[PDB]
Amino acid sequence: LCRNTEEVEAILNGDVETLQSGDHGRPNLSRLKLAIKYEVKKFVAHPNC
Amino acid sequence: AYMFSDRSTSLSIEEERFLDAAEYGNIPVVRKMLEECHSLNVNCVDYMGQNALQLAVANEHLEITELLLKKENLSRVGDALLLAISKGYVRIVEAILSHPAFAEGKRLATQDDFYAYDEDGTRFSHDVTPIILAAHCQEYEIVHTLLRKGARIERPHDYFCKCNDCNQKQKHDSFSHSRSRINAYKGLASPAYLSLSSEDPVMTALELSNELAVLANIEKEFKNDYKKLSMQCKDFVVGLLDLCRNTEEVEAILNGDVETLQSGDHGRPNLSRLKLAIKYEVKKFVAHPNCQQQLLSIWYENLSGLRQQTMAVKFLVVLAVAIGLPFLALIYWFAPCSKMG
Amino acid sequence: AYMFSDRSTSLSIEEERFLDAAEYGNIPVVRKMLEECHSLNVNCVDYMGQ
Amino acid sequence: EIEDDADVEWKFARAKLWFSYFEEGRTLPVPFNLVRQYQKIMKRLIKRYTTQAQIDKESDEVNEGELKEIKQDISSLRYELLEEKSQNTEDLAELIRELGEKL
Amino acid sequence: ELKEIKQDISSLRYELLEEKSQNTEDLAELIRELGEKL
Amino acid sequence: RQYQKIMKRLIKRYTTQAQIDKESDEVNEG
Repeated sequence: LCRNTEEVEAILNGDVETLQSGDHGRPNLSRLKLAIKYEVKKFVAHPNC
Repeated sequence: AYMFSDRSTSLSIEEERFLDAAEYGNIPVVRKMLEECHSLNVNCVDYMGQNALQLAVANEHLEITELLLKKENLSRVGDALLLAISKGYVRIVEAILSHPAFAEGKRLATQDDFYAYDEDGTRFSHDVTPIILAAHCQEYEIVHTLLRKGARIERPHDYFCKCNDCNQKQKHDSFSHSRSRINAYKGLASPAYLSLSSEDPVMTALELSNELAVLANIEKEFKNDYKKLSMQCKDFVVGLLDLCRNTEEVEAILNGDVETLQSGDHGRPNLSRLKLAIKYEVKKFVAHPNCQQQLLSIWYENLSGLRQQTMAVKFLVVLAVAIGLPFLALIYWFAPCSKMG
Repeated sequence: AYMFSDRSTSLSIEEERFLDAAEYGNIPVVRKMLEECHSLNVNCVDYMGQ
Repeated sequence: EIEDDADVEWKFARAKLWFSYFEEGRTLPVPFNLVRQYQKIMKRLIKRYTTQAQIDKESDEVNEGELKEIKQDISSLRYELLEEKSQNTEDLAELIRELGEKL
Repeated sequence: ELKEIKQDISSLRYELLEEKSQNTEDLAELIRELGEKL
Repeated sequence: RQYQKIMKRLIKRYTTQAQIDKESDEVNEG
């Protein structure tokens, strides 16, 4: 139940103002690594991800 | 020590009493506090973010809704309209459409915070108009009422649009734009809108099924939704063919306007629409028995004796054509339009 | 700009009131308009043909 | 595959085979070829479709929001009836006692 | 069937409200007509 | 900031959708 880009980036990524932006213009992938580590497969196989 | 806290305050007793009366159907208390109480805010809000009109609409209270709708300072009227459309309450929708904000059909189709249901946000997506939500919810009477006031679903542009309105929408947000396109197509691909919006729904649903079928291949993401919309566009035409009783109704569904179409080479009908249904792969429209009997009568075509025979009979005739093939060949060459030609 | 339009007209107020009373179970309004109203057509028809 | 789709596929293939022969182009085997009312009917059918669709949605199961709507109907009816009986009793009572102090 | 139950409740509501209204008014006119006698 | 506002909005959407989903459940005899 996400409608914008900021809501998708607030669910998939954490607080983007208080996180490191990354090596390039790509976002901060720290939470999706945790979701792959914890094997939350429908969170990663969802089209918004 | 955290809580959601959607109001971040506490209510008065004359506000909690009014909200309970509006929620649970206490009509005389609501009438008395609207007629004989002046230090009350009609827009007082619940623990969750709902004012009294939203509790009255969400609980099917028509009398409290018609009693609140004469205050001329109510908030969340568009949200109450959307909630009553989504829930299916036809009388509450007809009461809210008499408010002096939907006077000329002004806000029924196609920023101003009119449809917000809280301090931040709308109940559905921001593109969802009343007519799109009424077509999503399969509400035939509400769709007919909104079409009667001049509200239509605007057809979205092509996927490779490069206009001055496609570019800034796709540059502002590339997720809301695709969701808006799929919401407009989900509104257009409904039987409540297909049956009441156009004058020939069979041709419209066939072209819409083809358009959603090619859009499922163009957009590799969100493909299982375009396939579903195309499948229900095909199901509309199949269900429209099933409820046919005469020969003229079957010939008006399978063939087009037979008075304005070419009759064909022979006494057979005009097969232009069934070719299109085979091209668009509408398989249950062609496998339906009402189509099968017409295609069988065209297929046999002055051999009604060989129709009811057995398969042992239809092997000897194949061997007979195998023996006498130059005979039928030269009588087809030398003398057409005969008893055997 | 097309609509189904199963009646192709508009009703009066004394016909829409009678049809709503007949649909939603308003027995005394129906009884009063059958006993004390003579300019009404009992066969007045809805938006859909009923 | 479903049971009704195994037959729909064969009937579609047989109908494509049929439309491969409806055209008047070939006419010979392979060694020898070298030498108003409609608007009225559609209005009737659209009305049949809408009535059948309302029947089909009436044949759908009952969920618990509709029973809650019935419950709210009963509760608002209860409030209306109790207040009507109360106001009838009291507004009759004051005028009957006002004519009861006259004697 | 639940819609049939709902229509039962609505027609019962109309009958009861009209019965209470006609009882109150048709008692009231005769009691005031005997109230102008004093 | 903005993240708390977005999370509050999404939690309210989730609770309204969850109440819709439990309203779409079948009726039992209690």
